[PDB]
Amino acid sequence: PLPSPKAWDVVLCISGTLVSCENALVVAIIVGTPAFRAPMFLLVGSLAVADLLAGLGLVLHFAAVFCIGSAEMSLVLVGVLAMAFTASIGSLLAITVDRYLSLYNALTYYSETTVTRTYVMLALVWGGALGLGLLPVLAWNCLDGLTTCGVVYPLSKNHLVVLAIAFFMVFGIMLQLYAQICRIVCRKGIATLAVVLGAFAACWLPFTVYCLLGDAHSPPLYTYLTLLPATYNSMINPIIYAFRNQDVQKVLWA
Amino acid sequence: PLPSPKAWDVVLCISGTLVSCENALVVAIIVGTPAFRAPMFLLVGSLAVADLLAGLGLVLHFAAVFCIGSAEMSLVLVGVLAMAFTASIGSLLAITVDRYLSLYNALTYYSETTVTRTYVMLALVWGGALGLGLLPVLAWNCLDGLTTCGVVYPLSKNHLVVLAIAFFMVFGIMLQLYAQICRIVCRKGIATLAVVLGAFAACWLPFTVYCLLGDAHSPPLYTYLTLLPATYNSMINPIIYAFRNQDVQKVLWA
Amino acid sequence: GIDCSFWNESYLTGSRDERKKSLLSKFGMDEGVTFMFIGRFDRGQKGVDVLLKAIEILSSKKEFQEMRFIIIGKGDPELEGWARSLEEKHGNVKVITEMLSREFVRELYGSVDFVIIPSYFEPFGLVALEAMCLGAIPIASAVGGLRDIITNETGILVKAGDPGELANAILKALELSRSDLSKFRENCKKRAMSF
Amino acid sequence: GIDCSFWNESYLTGSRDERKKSLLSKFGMDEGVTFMFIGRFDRGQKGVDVLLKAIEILSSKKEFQEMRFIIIGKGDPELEGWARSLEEKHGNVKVITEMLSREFVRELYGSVDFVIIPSYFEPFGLVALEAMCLGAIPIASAVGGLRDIITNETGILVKAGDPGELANAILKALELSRSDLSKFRENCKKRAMSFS
Ligand SMILES: CCCCCCCCCCCC(=O)OC[C@H](COP(=O)(O)OCCN)OC(=O)CCCCCCCCC
Ligand SMILES: CCCCCCCCCCCC(=O)OC[C@H](COP(=O)(O)OCCN)OC(=O)CCCCCCCCC
Ligand SMILES: CCCCCCCCCCCC(=O)OC[C@H](COP(=O)(O)OCCN)OC(=O)CCCCCCCCC
Ligand SMILES: CCCCCCCCCCCC(=O)OC[C@H](COP(=O)(O)OCCN)OC(=O)CCCCCCCCC
Ligand SMILES: CC(C)Oc1cc(Cl)ccc1CNc1cc(-c2ccccc2)nc2ncnn12
Ligand SMILES: CC(C)Oc1cc(Cl)ccc1CNc1cc(-c2ccccc2)nc2ncnn12
Ligand SMILES: CCCCCCCCCCCCCCCCCCCCCCCCO
Ligand SMILES: CCCCCCCCCCCCCCCCCCCCCCCCO
Ligand SMILES: CCCCCCCC/C=C\CCCCCCCC(=O)NCCO
Ligand SMILES: CCCCCCCC/C=C\CCCCCCCC(=O)NCCO
Ligand SMILES: CCCCCCCCCCCCCCCCCCCCO
Ligand SMILES: CCCCCCCCCCCCCCCCCCCCO
Ligand SMILES: CCCCCCCCCCCCCCCCCCCCO
Ligand SMILES: CCCCCCCCCCCCCCCCCCCCO
Ligand SMILES: CCCCCCCCCCCCO
Ligand SMILES: CCCCCCCCCCCCO
Ligand SMILES: CCCCCCCCCCCCO
Ligand SMILES: CCCCCCCCCCCCO
Ligand SMILES: CCCCCCCCCCCCO
Ligand SMILES: CCCCCCCCCCCCO
Ligand SMILES: CCCCCCCCCCCCO
Ligand SMILES: CCCCCCCCCCCCO
Repeated sequence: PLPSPKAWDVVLCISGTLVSCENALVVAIIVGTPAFRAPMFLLVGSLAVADLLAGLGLVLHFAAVFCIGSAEMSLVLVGVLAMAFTASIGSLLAITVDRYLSLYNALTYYSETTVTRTYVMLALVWGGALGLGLLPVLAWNCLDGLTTCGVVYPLSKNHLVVLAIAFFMVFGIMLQLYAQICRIVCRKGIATLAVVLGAFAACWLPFTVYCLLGDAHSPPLYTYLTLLPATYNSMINPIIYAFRNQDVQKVLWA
Repeated sequence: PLPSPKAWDVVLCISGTLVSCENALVVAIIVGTPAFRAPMFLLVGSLAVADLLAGLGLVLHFAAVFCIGSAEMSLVLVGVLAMAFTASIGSLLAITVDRYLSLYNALTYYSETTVTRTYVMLALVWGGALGLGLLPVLAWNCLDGLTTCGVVYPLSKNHLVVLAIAFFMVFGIMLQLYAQICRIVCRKGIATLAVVLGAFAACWLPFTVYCLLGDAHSPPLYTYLTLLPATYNSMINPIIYAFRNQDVQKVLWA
Repeated sequence: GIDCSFWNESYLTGSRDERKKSLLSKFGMDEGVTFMFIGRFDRGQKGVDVLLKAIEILSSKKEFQEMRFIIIGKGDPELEGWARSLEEKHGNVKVITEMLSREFVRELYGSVDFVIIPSYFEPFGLVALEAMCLGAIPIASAVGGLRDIITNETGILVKAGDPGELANAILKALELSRSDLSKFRENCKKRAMSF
Repeated sequence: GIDCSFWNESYLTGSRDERKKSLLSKFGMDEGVTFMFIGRFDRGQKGVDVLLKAIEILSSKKEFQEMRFIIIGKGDPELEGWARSLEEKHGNVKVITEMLSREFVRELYGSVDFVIIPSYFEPFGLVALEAMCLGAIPIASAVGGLRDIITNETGILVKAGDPGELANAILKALELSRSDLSKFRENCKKRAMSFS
């Protein structure tokens, strides 16, 4: 109420609403049709759930700082966004490793060890997301003072550095996974891989790099200006991974 | 008035001496016998040259800042050490890539494309080492007094962060490569792979992590305590990659 | 993946009709449209049984005499015996259980009119691209991987594990004209090389 | 890599002597120590030419009548014709150019005394491990990959591309006794199972 929202917050609430709508549609399609139960669809549904959580968290956070004054709710909803982004970046790695193993294990991928593997990967993704989105609501918080707040106010500075380190470790794995998929494929199938990897790098590098070169005393505009592309990465994930499928399109034209 | 050496400076000087001795032995062995001209031996020789440069740089830097008083000679040697460490890590990555491709490209590895690939890898490794080891000279150093000096005095904070980002990307690539080597092999082989990767990680994560959590005002002791394991890694590389070969050993016994 | 300098029509000397006639004479069958299936034999991954059932269904038709079938593969001895029995029953069917060299495979691709790929799951589909590069019209299941490669203008698409639809597609392809076949071969070559 | 369960002697009911005798009768050769080579034929990667030259050199020896050879592979038609000519010339040589199912390979490994792997280069060596898992004593070139797997107590080592040395190694292995052969087979099984 009192804080008098600023022109850079509405632009983020509307992005949250758009992401929420897109991924709600995708999740409804996946859950409604009982034929979509292969590991590919489980992973692509986990991705959609993560990006729906991120969007709803953005909307609720904007509605809890400028309409319902409450510090507790804002602190709780920052952890939800951290968990949503961590899970949304883990689901991409799970999808890519599934793609590579299906292209490689052409005859072993269709056994019953591809379901145990998928369950293990989902557990790892949604356990890491909760372990690394449990810190704001836990010791590593900067609310009490004397803990050197990071570029995002409630979060600490060690927590954000750990998140950036994990992202750069996981970014390197994707480079090798795509370098292995290129050999199997390899002109029009390399351009698509390049575009899909560029849409991820160009969207997530800005924040994770400013996260290490920034400080609590930096201008507040850079956080908005580098965290907007990260939000827009959850708007193109459904298009790349869900709406480009042909069964999903068939179910959608009804 | 030359500064008085400390205990840690003497420790690093002797470590550099030992590294220089080992890697000089390895390089002499490889360059002596004309039978060692396969790509593996080229990559191992590059690794040995990088480690020898690092050790000689350590010795000369100790001798250039405490005996030959000089402020312009102790700045080139920091760049030399940065280049040596970057080239050492690049050579490790090239060796791992070559091993993986030899275990995978069983029939196409023995061709001319292998030689071309090895030359491309060497060019990339040393070009990157020189590109990321010329920044201390002019592009980025805190000597002027307005560039937010980093944990290592002559270097800058914006340069020691790019180095860490690159290291973590390379570490992720190495994890993926070792995953595909484990799949091809698979408990002696897995145990050896785990030991060889654990040595590298346990030696290089301390510095690269303290490199992001440290300021210019932190105690100077943490520099030496995190930068000593890197020298130890440069010390144990020849044992893992050169002296464990069964062709180098016969020449050693000669 | 696909070697564009290994799979080409340049390495073949004679014309398409001449190579087809020579191959058919070597196999001891008269001139006609020939359909080739190459792959492993098994239960539910490559679906040779689907092709065999489709052939059995078509046997009762009058036009079956105008079709030639070459089946190459290995696996369950029961399926091998079934294929051998089908070969014995009909003179326009041949089975080759031996392993063939890449040169023979490329010659076949350049000789046979249509390549049948009724697999239940084909994540990538090397066989389709290799057959297309030499100008062979495919008839593949509409599963992932094969659907991306084969468009409506470069072949046929059939539902997986539906012998009736496979037989219908074979019958429909039996009536394509020579000019349409040449246009389809050119389109297939363009699509295969584009990837 | 190695299943460690697909390959095992338990899946074969017959004993070593009975299985070997049945296999030799199927190929129409009398009982005796048999050496098997499996792999593609090519100029300088798998090395069937060295084995064929060693066989030709040994042919002039009297003991060559005590050795049986099974050669499985495909490739250059010239080498195939050479192997066929050797098979025709001598009754103790057989060639199988056709492809074989994994069950047939498993049965072979458990029947033939020695498996020859004279490869010029072999980074990993699946063939050696698969043969050892079924108690087959290998005779492999001392190149990378095969050197690590095979020690002094688990087989023989020979210089790459040396027909004379390969023939000498075959002749030396000809004198190994039955008890020593059983001990070597057990050691090979242990090494293959433990090694990953
Ligand atoms: C073949 C038929 C398959 C039947 C269905 C299998 C379920 C697999 C999971 C579906 C995808 C998913 O989004 O998971 C979200 C939940 C959490 O969502 P949260 O509410 O936003 O956050 C709370 C954090 N948990 O996460 C998980 O899946 C947890 C991992 C469980 C995987 C193993 C399930 C065991 C089944 C035997
Ligand atoms: C391939 C990508 C690799 C990713 C590499 C990064 C791993 C991170 C390892 C340690 C850091 C960490 O997780 O924080 C500790 C948490 C935080 O708790 P607290 O605030 O310190 O509590 C103190 C209370 N006073 O500890 C936990 O909560 C335990 C969960 C650890 C989560 C790691 C899961 C990783 C699975 C992939
Ligand atoms: C197979 C036949 C044998 C041919 C042998 C020549 C091939 C190249 C071998 C280089 C191996 C090496 O040890 O690199 C050290 C130098 C750098 O040493 P610096 O003095 O400490 O640092 C100065 C920075 N350059 O490596 C290189 O310079 C990399 C050269 C890249 C080009 C590859 C060779 C091109 C020749 C056709
Ligand atoms: C595979 C994972 C590893 C990936 C490596 C990512 C790092 C790439 C970023 C290079 C940017 C940089 O720091 O350049 C520094 C100098 C410039 O310093 P200046 O601008 O002159 O300072 C101010 C001057 N007044 O760059 C150069 O000199 C140009 C060479 C860039 C070298 C990058 C080679 C990478 C090859 C792998
Ligand atoms: C999700 C997590 C495991 O991702 C990774 C983590 C590390 Cl430390 C290294 C690598 C990867 C992804 N590469 C990978 C994973 C798996 C896999 C098998 C079983 C369960 C789960 C994953 N198998 C694979 N085969 C070839 N790459 N590869
Ligand atoms: C040194 C540098 C190239 O290392 C990498 C860099 C990136 Cl961005 C991604 C990956 C890797 C290493 N993985 C890799 C490299 C090459 C390769 C081919 C030609 C020249 C040089 C290298 N081929 C491969 N095949 C399967 N992985 N793989
Ligand atoms: C302080 C200044 C920092 C500013 C940083 C700004 C960086 C710019 C980021 C821009 C965000 C958008 C990047 C999306 C690119 C992907 C294209 C669309 C792909 C979807 C169709 C693919 C279909 C076939 O695959
Ligand atoms: C306040 C700062 C504190 C941080 C201090 C961190 C210290 C971490 C220890 C790091 C030094 C230990 C290095 C381990 C190497 C182990 C492997 C040995 C391999 C030998 C060859 C085997 C050959 C078969 O392959
Ligand atoms: C197998 C495990 C997978 C782990 C992968 C790790 C990726 C984590 C990287 C990056 C995660 C970045 C998290 C965003 C920071 C918080 C954004 C925010 O707080 N916005 C507040 C609204 O103002
Ligand atoms: C294909 C390209 C490969 C690039 C890999 C990048 C790895 C770089 C990582 C790490 C490099 C760390 C460099 C050490 C910092 C300087 C140490 C120092 O200055 N000591 C001064 C003495 O007091
Ligand atoms: C998948 C394999 C990964 C290997 C392990 C990665 C560990 C590095 C991440 C940071 C560790 C955690 C860094 C320490 C926490 C920072 C604060 C401590 C000091 C308090 O004053
Ligand atoms: C393939 C597509 C890649 C596109 C992205 C390239 C990398 C962007 C770098 C972000 C720079 C991030 C800029 C940081 C701004 C300065 C902060 C200093 C604050 C001091 O207090
Ligand atoms: C290996 C290929 C994958 C793609 C890699 C992209 C590059 C990422 C690192 C960007 C570091 C870029 C950091 C730039 C530092 C900017 C500071 C400017 C001055 C502040 O006042
Ligand atoms: C994976 C195999 C085993 C080896 C793993 C070792 C990894 C340990 C990371 C230590 C981080 C060490 C970072 C310590 C930071 C010190 C405090 C900074 C104070 C700033 O003023
Ligand atoms: C996806 C972004 C769409 C454009 C939103 C523009 C909103 C700007 C509002 C600034 C003034 C307050 O109403
Ligand atoms: C990629 C889409 C970007 C559109 C939103 C950019 C912001 C436009 C409105 C200006 C807000 C600053 O006052
Ligand atoms: C940092 C997390 C790495 C953990 C990897 C776990 C691998 C477990 C193997 C499960 C085997 C399923 O085939
Ligand atoms: C750095 C990217 C590394 C992978 C590029 C590979 C592209 C050419 C491979 C062609 C040969 C297929 O086996
Ligand atoms: C293998 C690592 C050897 C570490 C040697 C450290 C010895 C330091 C003793 C002197 C420290 C100054 O009080
Ligand atoms: C790498 C460890 C072996 C070197 C030990 C040297 C310790 C010297 C510390 C005492 C300083 C004497 O001036
Ligand atoms: C930043 C690193 C970029 C690596 C790209 C290298 C691709 C070159 C392929 C050369 C041909 C290999 O046979
Ligand atoms: C996260 C570590 C990933 C590597 C898993 C590979 C080891 C599991 C057994 C693989 C079975 C052989 O194909």
